[PDB]
Amino acid sequence: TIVDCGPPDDLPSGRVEYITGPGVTTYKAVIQYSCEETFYTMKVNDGKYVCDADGFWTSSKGEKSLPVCEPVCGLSARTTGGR
Amino acid sequence: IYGGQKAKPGDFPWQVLILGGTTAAGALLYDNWVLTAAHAVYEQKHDASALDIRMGTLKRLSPHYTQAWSEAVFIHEGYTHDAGFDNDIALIKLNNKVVINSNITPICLPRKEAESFMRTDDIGTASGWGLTQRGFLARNLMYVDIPIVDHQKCTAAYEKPPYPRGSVTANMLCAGLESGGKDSCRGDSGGALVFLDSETERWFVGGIVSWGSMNCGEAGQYGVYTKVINYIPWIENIISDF
Amino acid sequence: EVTCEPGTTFKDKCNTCRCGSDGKSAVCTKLWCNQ
Repeated sequence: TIVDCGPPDDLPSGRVEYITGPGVTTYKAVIQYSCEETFYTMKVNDGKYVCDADGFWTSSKGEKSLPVCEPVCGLSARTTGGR
Repeated sequence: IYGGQKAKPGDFPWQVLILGGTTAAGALLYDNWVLTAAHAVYEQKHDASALDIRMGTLKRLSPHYTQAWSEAVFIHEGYTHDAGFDNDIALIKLNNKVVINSNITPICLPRKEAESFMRTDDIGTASGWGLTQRGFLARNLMYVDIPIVDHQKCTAAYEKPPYPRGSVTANMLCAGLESGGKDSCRGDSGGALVFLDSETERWFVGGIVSWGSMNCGEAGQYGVYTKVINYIPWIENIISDF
Repeated sequence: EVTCEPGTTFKDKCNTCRCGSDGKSAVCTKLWCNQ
């Protein structure tokens, strides 16, 4: 009866939440992707995706691809500043 | 490493062991690439076996490591195996992304103004499992803090007879003390010489362990490292073109 | 601990070296040759 984008795929090193309602995958529904905190940052977009008229989950910039969770580089346990 | 001390967990989470016919090293970038020396991965082009890349451990002979494998190896086109040490840099594409943890985390690439943290006498850190003054490979990951040497001092040292002249280029940096002692040695090849960006409090790679005197830690020579900031477009174009 | 031809690039087992002007020294790469 209406356009259905289906359950969205998972985000490696991340997570996905249904915003419009639980398991709601149909036209104009909204999901939110996020990356694991601290150790990763999300790169391409803000992770809000909408079930588009064309039947694809689509980012706020019109991308069909997942966000990418990029590891934060250069973290070390070494003490610095002479401590 | 000569003149160093044991790494603690999480100190050098980029450090990887590359084990084959040789013992050598690299540094993790992102989650699916390893930066190393060209000389360290040259001989393996025609091998059946992928590179055996080991992450996440301090012990060289740890049975407990995170296994990775090469998928592709990119040696800089300007590397000439039979004619000197220029352009000693290579990128390895891993077959899968590694999951990051406290013991496995990539090193940052040098930013545009990284040279501000790599001035003459600024301290960099070499890490590795290479030759120590016990006379064996290190059982434990070692590190040493060493200063960047003035490029013309380094060039002059490697012009003093009997060293072979014309070995040190603009694509190299030198680190160590004039007196010798502290150094990177056989087995340390490919490791990252790292520096702290004190504005971000994040570590970046300034050098790759490359070459030096046959006798490590000798007075009158310095470890020589590939100068990574000169390769940023090459690195970027490889990790894009992929 | 080495004998070689002045100026040339040569292999010392698994390492690459450039020979010194005395033929009794070299500068080399930093691989550990397991053999």
